[PDB]
Amino acid sequence: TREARISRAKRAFVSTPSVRKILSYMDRCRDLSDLESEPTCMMVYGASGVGKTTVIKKYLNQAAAAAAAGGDIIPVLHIELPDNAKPVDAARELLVEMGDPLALYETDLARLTKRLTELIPAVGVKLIIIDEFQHLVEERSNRVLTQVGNWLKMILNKTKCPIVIFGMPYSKVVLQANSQLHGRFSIQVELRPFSYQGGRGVFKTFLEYLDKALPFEKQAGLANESLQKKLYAFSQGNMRSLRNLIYQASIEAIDNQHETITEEDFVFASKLTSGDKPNSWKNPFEEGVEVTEDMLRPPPKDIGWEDYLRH
Amino acid sequence: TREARISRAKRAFVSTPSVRKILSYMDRCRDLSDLESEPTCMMVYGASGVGKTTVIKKYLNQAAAAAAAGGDIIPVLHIELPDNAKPVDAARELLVEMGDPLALYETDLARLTKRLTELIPAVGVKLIIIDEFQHLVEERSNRVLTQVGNWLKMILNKTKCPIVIFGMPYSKVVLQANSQLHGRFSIQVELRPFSYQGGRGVFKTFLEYLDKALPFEKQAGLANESLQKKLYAFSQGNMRSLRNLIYQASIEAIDNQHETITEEDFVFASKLTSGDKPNSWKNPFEEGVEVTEDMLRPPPKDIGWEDYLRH
Amino acid sequence: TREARISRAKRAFVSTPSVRKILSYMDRCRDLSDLESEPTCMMVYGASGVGKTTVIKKYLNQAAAAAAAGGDIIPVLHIELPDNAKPVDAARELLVEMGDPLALYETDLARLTKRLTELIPAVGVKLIIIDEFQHLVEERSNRVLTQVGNWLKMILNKTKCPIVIFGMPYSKVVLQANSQLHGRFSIQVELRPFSYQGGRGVFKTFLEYLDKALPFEKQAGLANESLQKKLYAFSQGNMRSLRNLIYQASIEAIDNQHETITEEDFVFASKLTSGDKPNSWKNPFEEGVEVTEDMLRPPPKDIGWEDYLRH
Amino acid sequence: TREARISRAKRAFVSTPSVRKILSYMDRCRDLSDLESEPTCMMVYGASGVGKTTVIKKYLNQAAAAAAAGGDIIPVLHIELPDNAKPVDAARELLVEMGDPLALYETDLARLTKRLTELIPAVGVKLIIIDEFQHLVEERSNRVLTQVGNWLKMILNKTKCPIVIFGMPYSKVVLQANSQLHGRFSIQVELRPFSYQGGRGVFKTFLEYLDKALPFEKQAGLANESLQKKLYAFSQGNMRSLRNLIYQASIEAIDNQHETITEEDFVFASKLTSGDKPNSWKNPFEEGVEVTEDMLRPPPKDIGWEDYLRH
Ligand SMILES: Nc1ncnc2c1ncn2[C@@H]1O[C@H](COP(=O)(O)OP(=O)(O)OP(=O)(O)O)[C@@H](O)[C@H]1O
Ligand SMILES: Nc1ncnc2c1ncn2[C@@H]1O[C@H](COP(=O)(O)OP(=O)(O)OP(=O)(O)O)[C@@H](O)[C@H]1O
Ligand SMILES: Nc1ncnc2c1ncn2[C@@H]1O[C@H](COP(=O)(O)OP(=O)(O)OP(=O)(O)O)[C@@H](O)[C@H]1O
Ligand SMILES: Nc1ncnc2c1ncn2[C@@H]1O[C@H](COP(=O)(O)OP(=O)(O)OP(=O)(O)O)[C@@H](O)[C@H]1O
Repeated sequence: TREARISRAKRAFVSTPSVRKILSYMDRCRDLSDLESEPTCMMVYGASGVGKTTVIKKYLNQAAAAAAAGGDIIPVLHIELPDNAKPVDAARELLVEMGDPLALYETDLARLTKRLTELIPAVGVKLIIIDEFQHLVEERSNRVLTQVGNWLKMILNKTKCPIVIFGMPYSKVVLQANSQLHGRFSIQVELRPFSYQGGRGVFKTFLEYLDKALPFEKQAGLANESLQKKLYAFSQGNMRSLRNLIYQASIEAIDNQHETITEEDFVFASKLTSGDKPNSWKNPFEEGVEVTEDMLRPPPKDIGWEDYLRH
Repeated sequence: TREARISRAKRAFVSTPSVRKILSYMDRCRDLSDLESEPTCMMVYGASGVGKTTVIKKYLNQAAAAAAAGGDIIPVLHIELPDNAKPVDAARELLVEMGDPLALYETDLARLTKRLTELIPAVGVKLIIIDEFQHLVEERSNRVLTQVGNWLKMILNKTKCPIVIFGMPYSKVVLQANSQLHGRFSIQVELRPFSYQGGRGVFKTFLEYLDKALPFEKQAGLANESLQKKLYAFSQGNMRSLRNLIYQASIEAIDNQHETITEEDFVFASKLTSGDKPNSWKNPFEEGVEVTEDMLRPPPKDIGWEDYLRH
Repeated sequence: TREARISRAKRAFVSTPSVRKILSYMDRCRDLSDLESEPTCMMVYGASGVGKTTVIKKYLNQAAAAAAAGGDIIPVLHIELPDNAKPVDAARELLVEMGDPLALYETDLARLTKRLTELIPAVGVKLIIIDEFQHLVEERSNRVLTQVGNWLKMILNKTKCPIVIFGMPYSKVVLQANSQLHGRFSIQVELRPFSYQGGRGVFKTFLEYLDKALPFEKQAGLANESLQKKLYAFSQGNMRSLRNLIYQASIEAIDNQHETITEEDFVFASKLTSGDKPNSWKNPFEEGVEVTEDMLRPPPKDIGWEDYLRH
Repeated sequence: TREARISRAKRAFVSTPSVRKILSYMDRCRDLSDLESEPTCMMVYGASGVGKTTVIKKYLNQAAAAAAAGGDIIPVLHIELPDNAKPVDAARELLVEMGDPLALYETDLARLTKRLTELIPAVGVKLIIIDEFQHLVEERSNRVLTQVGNWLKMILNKTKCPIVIFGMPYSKVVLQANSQLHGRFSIQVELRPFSYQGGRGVFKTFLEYLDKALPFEKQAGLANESLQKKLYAFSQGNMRSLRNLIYQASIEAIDNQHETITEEDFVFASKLTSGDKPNSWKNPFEEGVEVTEDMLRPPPKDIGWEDYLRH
């Protein structure tokens, strides 16, 4: 098995230009906010499985590895909002995250704000990052709760720490609720999936950078004339499912004697990870499924919005 | 009576290839998830009485017998979700299950998440398995609650422990609620009942492996030309009712002098366990009921879905 | 009695060349229509009791037995139009027939067309067959309603599924109503009854194939020099009455000790099934009725048209 | 069989100059209407089976293939009016056609006009095309309903989108009902069938372009001195029946060993598709039928008007 090759095949990262555009903007946000005056407050979108958490873990690596190895400073922070977040609920988890506090046996929402606003200059927080903004909409109706939104405006105007919010593409109507939240968050971006399969894409260079990143030491055989056809036939532009199927083929090749990912084990990888796909999506690998041109069609605009049509 | 023969007739297990396919996939999931990076998160389906609980008890036997006899490690865990599960309700029972905690006199849902995420690396949990996913749909309407779903995504992204969910076939629309839950659960399988009676089935080999597994030391007389006809006439493909009727015949044969299951006591076993069957299902054993070809017809696709049509 | 012999005497089928000509044309229509472009849309005629329903049940046997035993595909469909069919009335019964829908508590005729045109590629309908086209003419006048005709053109041009219409010979003036229906239905055939008695007919071979098909294991005595004379004297060319009288003799022979259909029990069969015949038709079997040559005269052209003269 | 040759023999298109005259006029109508001021509103006629639907599918190919592959724009639209169209009935189907709406559970005819007039600039409709205008006349009487006509004038004057109406030649009296509809539709054309067989016709070049379009790789033998005689004897000028008989011969030649359509299999094609023809039409192919000069007579003016004489 040689589990080093397995973990080294799973932990692989390809920097598409949108990702480095993002990380450049967050360093821009980090040492552009001067902690004297009003911050910049970027907002990042992206659908399910487009690489968001990988982006922020890249960011806390390249921004906080040496400063977390040096001492208890914690300049950048990483937060997910729990579902249907009460303002005291999000505030207390954001508080027990940073520092070494006890911090949550009292739930009073004024005095823990006191403790968090005295601690946010005490350890020297350079940036606060929130992962999951779509948790503030109701399940069965599309009312949105902005107790946490006005609380986040309060902690923004209290201490001038920059905030970078990630979230689903349907989570922006929450920002359409509070207009002061809408104006305070100026930079919204678009981390949409891979666009086309027609040729000379960013998809190409991503694919062959992943190919040299793979643990097989000669060639992976991928990013070819017909392979990206069935690859884009399998995953829409969907980064998580593409990488998942690729990893599930790579483990199958390293289970036995195999020199590269080839045409006997990539099929069984299509057999496993075909579960999340819809019924009208077509299964292209086993016996005779040639792929029409309409099925490599680019992803629509409401690609991170199908959590929202039904209600 | 000789109760050893009774318990040894009840506890009998036949490994059909779908079961070993499952258990191979869960060892694949166990030492494929590296506990560094993102897990694999299999999902298992199956209707009522298709052998699910027997599969997981086989699994905790073959995976945790020696490690539970060695010390307090508890690498694999077994959980059922209680009905209409609150997120704190499922979390506290999942917490009192593992370790030796007190764990449930406080119901605060942030600090018990704290305790569970510090304990899930402390004892070294290799796998968490949930039995009953269909308990998250409402009785009278088909609203589904995904407080527990977003909480399970939270505990998935917090600590990278693999999760194997079992459940009813109509319970997958719950996974259709949250698209991030849908994408995070890639491997969905199909544990459907026995398909046909026409000949050269998996049903055959299952039947005669059960026949050699029976406590009668010469031959059970089953898996014959006409016996599987009335067997598939009694149980649809339904593993629980087939095994139940077989056990109820075996006890009747060992109650008195009988050398094998035969044509006087298998009838009284059809007399007892005919209660759960529908009205239009035909009762084939007593006096003259010859079985038409249409009544050995394979089970439909909505065979684990008749909890769902009426509302 | 031995009811196997009774059902095996009733369910007997003789393939005259017009029937196999038909079934060849409907397989021609099935895999000639490519479901990309414009279909072929055969029309079949035939008077009362000429074997139409038996032909289509033969067809769904030989075309859909294995595919209906395999799963829920339903490639070929079987429809009768109810009398004075409203377009929503025919559409809703054609809808509840295929698939497993609820489908008829709403009667809106635009949204059920929506459901039927999304379902006709969803299950993969290869062919739609309609039995009763003569139900679209008014009783007391010969106005014909073509709401259903233009609706059938609409569903024909919407999805390109081939349609095979059966019906009475006077039902073709309905197709003379809409000229686009007239041009879209190109292949009209003629399933007329048996032509003559005079010798070397198709009637001969049909008769002795029925004779070997009968449950009597030596000879039926039929298709002889004088027996087909009184047979064609009884039934005009009328398949239903000929087969009905033959079956009513065969049951009378198997009621008691009889070795073949003979000249004591075939008479009582003429006594029973002489009711539907006209007054000027002559009753030839009992005491002395020798049959003239003019009474074996071939059937006229308006043999499926006597529902139409009076108004 | 080689189904590629079958579909490639069915999908063949010959551009007679009237068709390219039409398509030139609809591009003229598309980018002559400026969407600022009053549109041009062409009207197209033609009898049954003269190639209308093929013309518009050619048009949406050559006008909307790349723009439908690019994104959700849908510049040109394709509509058939259902039979006896209510204004809300035609409006709701024209609405669910374009865009991705729900659109038809409310039938209120003022608010769906609101939605359609805000959506017709939202997606950027360049052209609306209606197939079936003859559905607005009553069956049994020649009253015509112009609720849909005044509604179409309303949507024409509301947003200035050009409209191209196809329809039967007897459907123009509907346009004679509303004089404002009559004046708003200026360009009416004449897509009549093929005129003569006497020599040097457009029929000639059409016939040999179809001959080189056929799947037989040497010569089809057609468009000769005597073959177009019996061809025009079979089909009047009728494009659908001519192409249908030609296709039914081509399949018969490719069923067995045959090198071209010849004089044994073209006859059986005349045997099949002779059903839609009238009684006084003469059947010319089998044994000795030489064709008089009067039977190649040009089609009359009321050739798309025989749906209209009887009432
Ligand atoms: N740049 C990249 N190069 C290689 N693999 C990547 C890259 N980005 C993402 N992936 C893969 O995609 C998978 C999904 O990552 P991630 O969870 O960050 O997406 P996401 O949009 O955050 O999904 P979710 O929002 O549901 O958490 C990861 O397992 C990772 O291996
Ligand atoms: N492989 C097998 N060999 C022999 N017997 C089996 C096998 N699988 C299941 N059974 C029998 O079927 C019965 C039902 O088992 P089980 O409860 O696991 O099914 P289930 O689908 O989990 O039902 P439920 O979901 O309602 O608990 C058991 O009593 C067991 O004896
Ligand atoms: N080929 C055949 N061989 C033997 N019997 C036949 C054959 N065709 C028809 N019959 C007999 O004729 C009887 C009438 O059949 P059927 O109802 O199909 O005729 P039909 O024209 O459809 O009458 P209707 O239109 O009134 O239903 C059947 O009971 C059947 O037994
Ligand atoms: N230019 C052409 N070249 C070759 N074949 C053609 C051409 N035009 C039409 N056809 C053939 O004629 C047949 C009838 O086409 P179409 O339905 O468009 O006529 P139509 O007048 O629209 O009939 P309807 O109005 O009843 O739909 C088609 O199957 C097509 O194959």
